[PDB]
Amino acid sequence: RVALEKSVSQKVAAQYIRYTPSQQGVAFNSGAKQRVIRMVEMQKDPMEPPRFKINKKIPPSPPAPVMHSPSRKMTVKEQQE
Amino acid sequence: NMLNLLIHRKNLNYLHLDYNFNLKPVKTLTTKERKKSRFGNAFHLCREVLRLTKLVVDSHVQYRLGNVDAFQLADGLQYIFAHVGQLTGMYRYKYKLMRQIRMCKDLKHLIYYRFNTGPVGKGPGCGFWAAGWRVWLFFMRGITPLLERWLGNLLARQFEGRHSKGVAKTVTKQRVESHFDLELRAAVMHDILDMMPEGIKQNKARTILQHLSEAWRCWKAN
Amino acid sequence: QKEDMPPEHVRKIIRDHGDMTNRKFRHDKRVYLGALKYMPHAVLKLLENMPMPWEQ
Amino acid sequence: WEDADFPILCQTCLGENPYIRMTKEKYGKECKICARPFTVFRWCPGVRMRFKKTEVCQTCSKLKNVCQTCLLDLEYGLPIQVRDAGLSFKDDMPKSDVNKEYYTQNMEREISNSDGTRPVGMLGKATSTSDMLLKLARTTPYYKRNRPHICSFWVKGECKRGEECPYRHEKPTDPDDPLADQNIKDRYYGINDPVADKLLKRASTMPRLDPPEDKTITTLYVGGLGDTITETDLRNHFYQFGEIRTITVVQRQQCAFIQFATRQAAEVAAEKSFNKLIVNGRRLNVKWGR
RNA sequence: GUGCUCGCUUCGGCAGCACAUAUACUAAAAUUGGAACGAUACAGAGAAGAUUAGCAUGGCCCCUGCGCAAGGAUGACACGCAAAUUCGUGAAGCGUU
RNA sequence: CGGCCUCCGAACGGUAAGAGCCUAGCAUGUAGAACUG
Ligand SMILES: O=P(O)(O)O[C@H]1[C@@H](OP(=O)(O)O)[C@@H](OP(=O)(O)O)[C@@H](OP(=O)(O)O)[C@@H](OP(=O)(O)O)[C@H]1OP(=O)(O)O
Ligand SMILES: [Mg+2]
Ligand SMILES: [Mg+2]
Ligand SMILES: [Mg+2]
Repeated sequence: RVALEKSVSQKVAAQYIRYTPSQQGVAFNSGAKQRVIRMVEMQKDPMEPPRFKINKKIPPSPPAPVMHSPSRKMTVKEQQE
Repeated sequence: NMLNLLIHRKNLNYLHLDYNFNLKPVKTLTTKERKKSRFGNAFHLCREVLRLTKLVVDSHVQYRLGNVDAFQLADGLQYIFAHVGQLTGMYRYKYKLMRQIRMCKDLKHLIYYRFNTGPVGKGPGCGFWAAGWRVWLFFMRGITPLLERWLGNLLARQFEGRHSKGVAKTVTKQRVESHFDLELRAAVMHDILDMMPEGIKQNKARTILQHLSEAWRCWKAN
Repeated sequence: QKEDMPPEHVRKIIRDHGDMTNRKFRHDKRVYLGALKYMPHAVLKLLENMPMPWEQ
Repeated sequence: WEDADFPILCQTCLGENPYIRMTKEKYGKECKICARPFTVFRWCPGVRMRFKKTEVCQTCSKLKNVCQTCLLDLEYGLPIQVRDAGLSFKDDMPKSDVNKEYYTQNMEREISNSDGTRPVGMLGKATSTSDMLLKLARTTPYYKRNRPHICSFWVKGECKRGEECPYRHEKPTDPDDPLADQNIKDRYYGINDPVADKLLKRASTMPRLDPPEDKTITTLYVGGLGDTITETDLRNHFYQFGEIRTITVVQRQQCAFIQFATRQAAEVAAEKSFNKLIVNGRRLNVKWGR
């Protein structure tokens, strides 16, 4: 219920982080293996139109294995009936 | 400036929006031009709404330049509001307006009848514009959301593009027979030609459908 | 709070832009266009604040 | 579209200060390659350095593992062509438009099946780290990546803005240097990259141990040992690399000869030791004896 | 920079304490490249004998329109179509002689 | 002493469709730039 509630309201409508480069290399930095950064959200202008042209027009799940039956072929009797 | 940006972004250099908000072709247009340069009721409604506000603003610009008068400014505003019909031309893109047009005419008759009773004669100078002004402010209370949605649509078609992927058009009155057959023959294909198969390679469905078509012609001809 | 500007700020801005044909601005172009969708609201707010014939 | 946490790019492209200023703009732009609209981050790398911006689709960046703003690899900082060819990599990067859209989509689905640690696809299974690429890496930070442009105004004399010029008031490189034409597509696909091509002519100027003629000459001459080199220590050095057929340490030469029983052992050992052999801190030189 | 210290202390500076704290696609620029339904010029209209009304399907084809309506030469293009298949090729296995 | 008074206009639907070439427009304002005994 609440998930669909979210999605229905959706389709009707600075905080901090810690980063470990993994290329850290004590000579690369000033020497801190952890960086602290505040991410902030840039403001959008209300007076501005849709940005980029999404009119464009175009790799699904793995193919299910056919737990099928074996086919047993066609007599000439049936192939004429 | 907004209406010009739109025109010239559409590249219609053979059209010209003048300063009283009339859109005029500058030469004669070939066919491909006449087609690419048609505008819709959203553009024309925004035009004529802006045309009415310009007429009101310029009545005031004259009074402020010293040209007319307080009494003639009032009488002229009352003229504008009783005669929005033949000053602008909004009704061609929303004929429902003639209801506001008839309202403002009725109020004109009421007010003139009560105004010109005694010594005062049937000349121009009656300006009591609160009435017709009210009427067009309610008109705009309503039309403002309509035009916001319509103009959002037009701009978003201008800036993203025209989406034809998932149109989902309805079945209306002209597509009724074609749709009946589209569906009859989809159903025929499903039904027999893959639930009674052992036409194993191809079930010659394109020939069973020819038999269906000939059966219908034979029914019709008896 | 948000404090108000002197009138010449906007008067100058608009006078400068004139009619957007000069190439200097040319990004306003698309924002200018995007503000069209709100133009029937500016007209309604303008006309309901009309100045009432006993005032100059 | 993508909506993510932060950009992955070279610490050189990050900048000098331990505290960073990064602003998030959701769906801000379309990839220069993928054209998929992705959230862009903007960072001020240093005082009077040009502000950096996340410059490619998150999927396009997780694919090839480069600086999502500097275009250089995240491991050594090598351009796609050079890094790949030195890793012995021949990748089938999509260039078609329709196949490119489909490819970046499927690759975003694969990165969705991925867990954010290793570069997705083949880009990881070539992880035999190449010393040519390692030595081709800039071991110190190249913060010149953020030096401002040239101001045509001061380039004709006209920049009366003072030091407030958003461009470096330096004499412009006369365009002819092929280091000026690196379009995003060229630098991304690693095709017709002339900076990396100069890097390749460099790597051809970089000295390796050229092999001698006689297929019986398995004598590797070691130079620069000192008196602190031990015979058994040099044996332990060239030991797992194959069969050392004989040890002859000339103290009056501060040199030696390691005779090998396997030509492959001798060749691969010398090549692995070229200018990199460090025993007791000595800069040991491998050669082929005469 | 404003101010206060029964500040050094005159009316100068200096001191100290209080308050005041980080904008920016840094660019007037410089390149870089598609298009304009414009000429031109060629080119030049579905169904069977002729003249012709259309409504659809399909898909990396679009245009005008608020448009889930309507229109654009029935908007245009769809134009080899393959295929298994009536009998044999050979190939390879599993059993029989 | 009862009265009784509509309608007002615009678009599509007819003057084709193109392939090409030519040349301003229109978009970017970028990324990154050499290494020794
Ligand atoms: O000019 P119009 O739009 O035709 O309106 C006029 C007019 O009003 P305006 O002053 O607003 O123009 C008259 O009123 P006066 O100015 O002459 O006082 C007059 O009405 P009266 O004769 O009752 O004054 C006349 O009516 P008619 O059709 O009899 O000429 C008619 O008003 P309508 O809207 O009724 O036509
Ligand atoms: Mg149609
Ligand atoms: Mg059609
Ligand atoms: Mg027609």
